[PDB]
This record gives sequence, structure tokens and C-alpha cells, in this order.
Amino acid sequence: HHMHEIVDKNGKKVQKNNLNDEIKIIFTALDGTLLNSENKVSEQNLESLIRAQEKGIKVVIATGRSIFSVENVIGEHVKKNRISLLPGIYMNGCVTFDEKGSRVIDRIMNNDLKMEIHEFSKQINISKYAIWFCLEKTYCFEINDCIREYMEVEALNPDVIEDNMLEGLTVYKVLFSLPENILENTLKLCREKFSHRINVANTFQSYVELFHQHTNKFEGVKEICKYYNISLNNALAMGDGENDIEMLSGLTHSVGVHNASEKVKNSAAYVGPSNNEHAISHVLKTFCDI
Ligand SMILES: O=P(O)(O)OC[C@H]1O[C@H](O)[C@@H](O)[C@@H](O)[C@@H]1O
Ligand SMILES: [Mg+2]
Repeated sequence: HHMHEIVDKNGKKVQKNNLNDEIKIIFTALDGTLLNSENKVSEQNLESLIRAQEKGIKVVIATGRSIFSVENVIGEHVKKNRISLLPGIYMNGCVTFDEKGSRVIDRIMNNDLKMEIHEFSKQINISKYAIWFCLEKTYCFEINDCIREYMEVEALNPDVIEDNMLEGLTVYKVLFSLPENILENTLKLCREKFSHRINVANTFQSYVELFHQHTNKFEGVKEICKYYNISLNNALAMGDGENDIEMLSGLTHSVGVHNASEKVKNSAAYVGPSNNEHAISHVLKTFCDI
């Protein structure tokens, strides 16, 4: 079967003996890539991560999430030191930590732009779907089934605040948890209004994230590789969503998971197993020989 294979653009399996780069470090998206559809690390993936640690391969989370929600989803693994959150790439790069928890990237949204996005969101009536991200906390203006759905998957609940409190907050990103029915049009409206102003990414399902326009996960990847004196050619990125495209196309070695959109797969060097098929386990086997 094709379930566990990794192949190049021509559909040929990638072979270890044809690789000329040692892979020292793996950057992975969490939801949709490392985590299966139940938001869990599969046992096969876990087993391979244990081997990766034994061999000194670094595995770095690269996510739109804050480090706080990541710890809420995978905390049992973090507590056992099976997955390290420091260094890590959070909020799509806008908060990137080194191993001491220092921010090697801190990209705060300009406050005028924040308020312009806020007012625009109230004008097109998606403000009720907004989750605003400060460094340590998240905020929303109400709770509805879309906010509920975000809370369930995110596993970290925003505080409910009044509209007028946003002005005083210092924010990195906003995430809109949208109804499916308005996603496509809302995405168009945000991209037309905010081009050359902010990044606009449809990250998972109906979620739309806006974050500093010059930052993305690959910027985080470069800083963490720099930290460890690792050439980009010794790094591999794996991902599923729009917010992974820069890191997949920026690294010579990159793997889109089978469940990714064609657009995301196009940006990646190789296509691997789906997130439900233990993708990092097979990446580790192919690139690192386990
Ligand atoms: O960046 P990652 O780790 O792939 O996860 C991204 C996803 O995280 C969670 O599932 C949600 O917040 C989604 O809105 C988001 O798209
Ligand atoms: Mg993802």
C-alpha cells in the first residue's frame, strides 16, 4: 500500500542512500501534521520520537498556537521530556523561543493596524468570531458555536472581554473561527483590505489567522537553525496548512502530509503519509534511518 511512503514530485520513493544531507532537526506543524484527527500523538509517532531523542535529532514544534495551548494538548509528552517546547516556533513565528525561553522573534502587531482590523471585523460582522492573541493570554468578545468549536480543539479558553478593552491589549495575531459558509468570502475580503499590511492564512478548516506580514514559521526556522549552527540543508520541515508554505518551500527537504491541500503539497519537496498515518515516524525512518 501507499499509506506509509514518502515520495518526490515524480512519485518516486525517497531513498536514504540517495540523500546527501544529514537531517539534524525537524520542524513540524502540530495540528494536521504531528497530531492525528483526534489531536493525539499516535503511539507509532511517539515511539519514533523516543528514538529520535536517543539519536540526538531535534524536533521543534512550529505552530500558529501559543506555547500555552500546545502544553495543554501534548502536556503528557512534554512532562516526560519526550517533546520539547523550547526551542519552539509559536504564533506562526511571531513568538519564537530559544531553549532558554527567550524570544528570538517577537513580532507585535502595530496598534493602529490592530484597531483597523478590529473595526473592519466589526464592519463585516466577524468580530464575534475573533480570538485575539496577547503574549500570555487570548481574548474573545462572545461565545458562540464557532468560538466553542475553537475552544474544544485549541484546549485553551479565551477570556471574554468587552470591545473597548482591545485598544489597551498588546497583540501578536487574531484568529477568526469562522462558519464554513462565510469562509471563502471572508478570506477574500481580508486579503483585499489587508494586502501588504498583514499575513492572512487559512490555517485549519475555517480558521483565518492574521499576523505580522513579514513573519512566518520559516523565519522561526532560520533563527533556530542559526542558534544550533545548523545549515538549512540539514533541516527538514513538515506541514499541512497555508501557514506552513514558507517553511516547506524555504527548505530543500520538506514534507507535505497527504491530507494537505494541493497548494501546500506543491510547496513541499516531498509528499508523505497523512497525519493519521504516523507521518513523523516515517519521515524519521526515511531521512534519519530511524
Ligand atoms: O500550526 P499548527 O500547529 O499546524 O496548528 C494550526 C491549527 O491549530 C489549531 O488546530 C487551531 O487553532 C486551528 O485554527 C489552526 O489552524
Ligand atoms: Mg496544521
